[PDB]
Amino acid sequence: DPIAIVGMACRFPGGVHNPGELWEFIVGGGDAVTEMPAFLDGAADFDAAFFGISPREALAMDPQQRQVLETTWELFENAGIDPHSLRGSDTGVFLGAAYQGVSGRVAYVLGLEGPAVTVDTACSSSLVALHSACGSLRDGDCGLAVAGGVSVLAVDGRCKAFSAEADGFGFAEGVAVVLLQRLSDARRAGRQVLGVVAGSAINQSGVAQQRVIRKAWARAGITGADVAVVEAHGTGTRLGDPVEASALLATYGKSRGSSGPVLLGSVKSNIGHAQAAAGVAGVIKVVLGLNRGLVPPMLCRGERSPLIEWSSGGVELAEAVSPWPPAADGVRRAGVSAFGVSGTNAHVIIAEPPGVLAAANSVPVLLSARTETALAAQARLLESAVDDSVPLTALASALATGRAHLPRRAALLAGDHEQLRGQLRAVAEGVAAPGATTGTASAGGVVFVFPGQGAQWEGMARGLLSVPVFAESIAECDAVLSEVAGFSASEVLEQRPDAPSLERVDVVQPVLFSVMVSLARLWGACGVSPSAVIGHSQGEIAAAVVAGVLSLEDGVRVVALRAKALRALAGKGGMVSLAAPGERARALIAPWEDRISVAAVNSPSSVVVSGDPEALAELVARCEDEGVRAKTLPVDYASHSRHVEEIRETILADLDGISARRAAIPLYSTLHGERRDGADMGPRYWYDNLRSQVRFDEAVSAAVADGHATFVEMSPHPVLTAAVQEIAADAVAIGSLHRDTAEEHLIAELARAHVHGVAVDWRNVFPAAPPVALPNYPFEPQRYWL
Amino acid sequence: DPIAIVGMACRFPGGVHNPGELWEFIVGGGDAVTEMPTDRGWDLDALTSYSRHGAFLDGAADFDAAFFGISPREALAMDPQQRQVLETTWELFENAGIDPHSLRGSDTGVFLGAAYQVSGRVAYVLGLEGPAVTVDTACSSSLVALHSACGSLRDGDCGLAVAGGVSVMAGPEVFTEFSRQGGLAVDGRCKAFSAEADGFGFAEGVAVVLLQRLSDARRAGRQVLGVVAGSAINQSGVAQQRVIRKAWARAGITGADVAVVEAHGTGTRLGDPVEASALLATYGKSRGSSGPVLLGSVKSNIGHAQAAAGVAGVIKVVLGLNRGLVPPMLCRGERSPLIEWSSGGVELAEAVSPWPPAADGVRRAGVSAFGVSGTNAHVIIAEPPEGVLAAANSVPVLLSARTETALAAQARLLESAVDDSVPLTALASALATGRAHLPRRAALLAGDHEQLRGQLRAVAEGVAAPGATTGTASAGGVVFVFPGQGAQWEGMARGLLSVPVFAESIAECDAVLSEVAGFSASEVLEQRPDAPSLERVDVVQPVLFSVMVSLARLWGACGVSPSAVIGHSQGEIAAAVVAGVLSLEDGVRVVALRAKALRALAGKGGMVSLAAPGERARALIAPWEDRISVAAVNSPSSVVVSGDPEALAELVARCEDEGVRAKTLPVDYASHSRHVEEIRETILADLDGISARRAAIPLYSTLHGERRDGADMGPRYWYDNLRSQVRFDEAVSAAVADGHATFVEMSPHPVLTAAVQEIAADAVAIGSLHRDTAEEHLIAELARAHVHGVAVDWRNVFPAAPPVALPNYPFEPQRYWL
Repeated sequence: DPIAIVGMACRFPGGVHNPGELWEFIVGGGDAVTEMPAFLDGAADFDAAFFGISPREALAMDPQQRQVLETTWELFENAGIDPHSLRGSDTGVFLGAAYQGVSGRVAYVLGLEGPAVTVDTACSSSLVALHSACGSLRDGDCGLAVAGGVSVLAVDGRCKAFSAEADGFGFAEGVAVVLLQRLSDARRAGRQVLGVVAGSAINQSGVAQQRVIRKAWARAGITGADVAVVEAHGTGTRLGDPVEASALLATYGKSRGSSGPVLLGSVKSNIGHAQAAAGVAGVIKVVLGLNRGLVPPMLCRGERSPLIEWSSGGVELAEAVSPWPPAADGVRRAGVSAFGVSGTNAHVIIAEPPGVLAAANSVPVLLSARTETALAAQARLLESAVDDSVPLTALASALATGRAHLPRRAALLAGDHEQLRGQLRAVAEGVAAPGATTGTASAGGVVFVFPGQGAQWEGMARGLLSVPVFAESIAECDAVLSEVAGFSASEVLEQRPDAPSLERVDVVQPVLFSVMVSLARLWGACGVSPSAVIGHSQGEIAAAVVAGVLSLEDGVRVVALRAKALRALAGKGGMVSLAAPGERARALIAPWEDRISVAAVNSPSSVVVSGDPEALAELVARCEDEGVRAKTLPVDYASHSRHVEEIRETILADLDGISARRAAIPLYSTLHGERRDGADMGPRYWYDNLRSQVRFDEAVSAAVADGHATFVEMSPHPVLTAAVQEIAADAVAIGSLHRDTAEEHLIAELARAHVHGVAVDWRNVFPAAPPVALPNYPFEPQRYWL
Repeated sequence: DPIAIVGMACRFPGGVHNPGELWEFIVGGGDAVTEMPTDRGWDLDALTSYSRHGAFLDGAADFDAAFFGISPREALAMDPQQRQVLETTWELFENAGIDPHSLRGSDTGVFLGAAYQVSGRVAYVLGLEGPAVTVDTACSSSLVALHSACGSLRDGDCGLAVAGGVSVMAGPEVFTEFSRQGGLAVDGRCKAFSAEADGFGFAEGVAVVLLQRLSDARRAGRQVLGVVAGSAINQSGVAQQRVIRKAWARAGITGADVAVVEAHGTGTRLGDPVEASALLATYGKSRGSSGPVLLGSVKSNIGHAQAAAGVAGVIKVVLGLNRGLVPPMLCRGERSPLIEWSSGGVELAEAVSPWPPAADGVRRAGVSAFGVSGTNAHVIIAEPPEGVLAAANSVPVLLSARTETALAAQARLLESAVDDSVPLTALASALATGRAHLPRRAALLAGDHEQLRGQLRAVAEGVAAPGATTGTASAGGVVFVFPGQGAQWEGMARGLLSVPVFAESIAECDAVLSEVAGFSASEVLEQRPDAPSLERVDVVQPVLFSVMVSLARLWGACGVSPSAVIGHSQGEIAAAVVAGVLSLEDGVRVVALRAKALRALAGKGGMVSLAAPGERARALIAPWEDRISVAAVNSPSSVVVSGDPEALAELVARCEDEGVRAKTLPVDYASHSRHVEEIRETILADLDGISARRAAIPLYSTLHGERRDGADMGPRYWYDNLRSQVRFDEAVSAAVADGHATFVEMSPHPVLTAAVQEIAADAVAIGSLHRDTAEEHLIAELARAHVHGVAVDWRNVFPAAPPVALPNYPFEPQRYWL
């Protein structure tokens, strides 16, 4: 069960911020040595806040810790792993370092509960850490290990590797880490396999170098013609480079035949002798090469060292890029060597590696930082890699499934690349733009709102009927709604030609239910289950089911039989919307105190009266005189009025046999402006809910009174999001569908709930994508140095 | 069916403002003749008249046009005659003890006499729908006006008549005209039957009497002051003898049946002997053992009241008849010797004497009045033939007025006006039933005479005093609030138990409450030793219900019936029956059985009052969203929450931290909370069978904060009232939304009167009883309801009283003169 590389990250002098930037800094770039403060730019720069570290503790912190800390985050961004997801995993940390003025705090700061080791590199070298990393894994001592090293004599400062003027090494600062994982686990988690650690060996002189080298091969199973390249320890010292050359010559440079001579390189020629980082660096250099199918070159100076016996077989330097030939078995391979001054030697063999965003047309691409400064910087860093090789699903799935979700968040909804450059450019300056919502994460539960009539439209949620979770419940309604009413909800919703009309109350209302409880199930799917439900008129029967109070068989019987018994009030009644408080409301209908009821108080600015048609006409006439906005509603029945008393006897007889039962979830009854247990919500409740007033902003006030501050509305159109904001200023209201934008509004609202801190299961929203290259977090750098 | 005089009023010079004041004036022998007034803008210099004298009304110019709804521009256009009759026709109704307001749209006639120096205007201003006649240019007499009045009433052409006459010499042209004709006295005195009789002197005056068929005046319990036994008119002494003999002829008497004669007595040289001669020929003859007839002309005292003289003289004889004393003349010199005094028995009435009855026992008299027209008239005036409140120990004496000014004036008046002599039930009953209740009102509660003077003197300066409500009347009906828990005290309403209306409902309650609960509400209320204890929930509530229905039937009897009801928790059961929804028997069954059921929550919960809005208390109890319910919203600053006790103590601790006055109610059960769901299936089983019915009165439900037709208030309602919130200040503000502004509360101690005012700052809340001042409080509040425009049936409050002398409304004078 091979060990798979699945991430890489690195930092080296001369401005090498990532594995990608090291390759373009090698092929044709890089001699990063010069004077004092090869040195890391901003090695004292650390983002203490980002990790939760005090300024007092961060200069009490070895810059080696700090720099590993950031670039281990980088590693995780690069493997597409949410660091937060790893808190409390069995995740090894294997690093190497030595005093100059450690895995324990990295594994702490990051909440990792795997083994943390810090191999002393004054003794060993970075390849020992990888050797141990790979041992944990195949032993089961963990399920994902970080492996690398960090570091905070030739007189020109340069390592002249395998060159006649090699006269001592130049010592460089640097970080270099990779992320590892048993292969069958890597693809089971759908990970980018960048390559395999085929074989590894360590021991403790030219004979020893040969033995560890044939030792490696023994564990990989390979021979030395099966490798094409060697990343050598090449430190540039007078007798050092002869020894290793001899021992590659004895080893790689024989038994090749049809396979041509091995190519020799030491990255230290380019970056310097990264002490505790140069080993894994050496690995990173190799890995970049295996995927490009190219031999990384070396920076050669002067001629070959004459102290070396190049004639003795096939091993010559790699000065310029070249194609990487596979081994006879078609696996491109390399070998990496590193030798501590202690006497520790190691050689390792790197072998090449073997919902329904449907329904809408935009895609939510998500960003998140810990400070608005960095969100704006993340926002610029993302014009960068938009357009060809990268679709938008692929890109967006990377940013939602791979990134940790931080405080200040941002969701750009796009359906083409060019539109999305503009949105990110906008957030680059805190400027608004279409599809571009910025926000700030706020934990806590979510309250699901179930409005009543007034939302509906012909063809609502027709797009969702192809979404397997939405259709599945629309099917379950169907079975009973045909049972009580001899029609299905899918008829009406597919708009079948012979389907009953949404103009009928006893049709539209059950159609609304099924849409409403299925949007609930749909949001469940996308990872969002409610912590409390607020119903509105008929809405409450949907609430009653989401909250467990009634079976869906019973909840159908109710909105059906009650809306069918409701037909008798059609053509005799009406309703009227008023923008005035409920106080001024009952002032204004006082002249027609009979005939006209107050049917619902929705918010300090919204009231619905219901009653007799002529009386409503004289009422609105008054309203316009007294200059208050009013609006006759498109109904011909006065719901929540003396009119309903007519059907009380029958309602109670049709609903007889229902089973109300204790609410699985807090339900705030709008009959009562108050949480009611649920076991009493039987026949008489559905009478008394229809006859009496909907105390909406009483329950929204009761819930808000209890800390709830996130509401999500299961409605084909947003009708009470305005109301909730008017009750609770500081609340946040989300709807689902929307006549005009049908399903596009929905994924947008999904994005927007996330942005405010709702926990969305993006892992099921998005299909499986190819990998894509996203920049790293822009750390805010405050310099700590003593 | 005889014609009864039921009221009198007059207004004569020399400060005679009422009847009794004239009778004081002549017995002291006043002579109301003065010099002639210059404030009327007369060319007195040129003036021409030889008599520089006369008898003029003090401030004839004055008038309270406000009080009658007449504009200051109309008032100056109003003949003073018409004003002075209006003010005095008001007084007449006051004296008669008749609410003028109640006579609008009545067939009440006006028969008046006057001449240029009017009955239909007085009729119009007062809303009188009877005959109106003005006996034209009173060249006959105010007695022709009376003669026609008595004729209508005989003819069934009306059922109350006003008769009399008014005189105000705006100009001196009747001093010029009779100065030519030579028939004026130079000193302005009418020296009647006197040797010095040298002509007459003219007089200003208003005089009126209120006439009613005796059968009716008695079936209206009026003060019969005297009777018009007969009258006659026609066209010389031989004339005067006919009109006299015919007056007796429809009176059914002879002249000895009469003891007194009020004569025309103008004091003219020619006139006196003619009438003396005719009276010698009539009442002088055929007396025997009856003694001579006694002769007066009131013009001796007040002058020739012209259009007003005819009934002036009738008032004088009515004064004497009821005092049983012959009024005196003012005599001057010795008898006219042009008068054959020798010819039989007529002597002058020189001073008071006992008034003798006729053979048949009836004092009588005769009044003459002869016009210059030649229209003569002679009338015969016969003397006339033949619960609650207990439970308190004060009595409400009311006052009312058109302006604040008047009400202070009315208070001064009334303080002297009637004390020590006469019971305050007699006085409070005459100020309550006998007057037009006006806008600016004031009730004064008192149980002794010297307190009533103190209160009375207090409102005379608009300062405060114990027992003394003032206010301002506000039209419209009344909502009956019915509170519940908290009210009760021990012995509550023991006083009213003997009040026969109140006692009858408690006996009604008793019947069924004993039938379903094994105890009488009376038991507990009589404080019997056997009685179950008011500490129990299943007793305190039925018993409170009974006190609540009864308080309401009592207010019914006192006149006051609810326009709309508002119960509170259990209070809604009382309102249910008061409003028609439930029979009294089902209402008891509901309050009995619910409170029995509520017993298994006793000792498991508690409730707690917070001085804070509902939205605050919702937030405050947030940490205990369970175990604690909001049980009541009573006002923008009063909530009651109920639930688990421990939960509440922690909440009480929370409120102490945030400076939010709270308080743990004397209750050990947590109603209108999750706690009740325990007994729901039992309530619904117990109450099954009761019978809701469309409310006969509008019921605002506290469950719903809104009016509910009431036919769906069967068992389920009585669970959901108990389990769910009490939305009081919702229901109140719904009724306030519907124009109500007066709430009176059928409770044993005022509890929600304070809420009600919080909800509506301008509303008015009345309570019934009060621990401390039990039945005393109810009368004080029944007055207080009246002060604010509530319509009380005072006639049934007060028992049957003797008449009383109440001062006249103090009209507030503007002068109007051209």
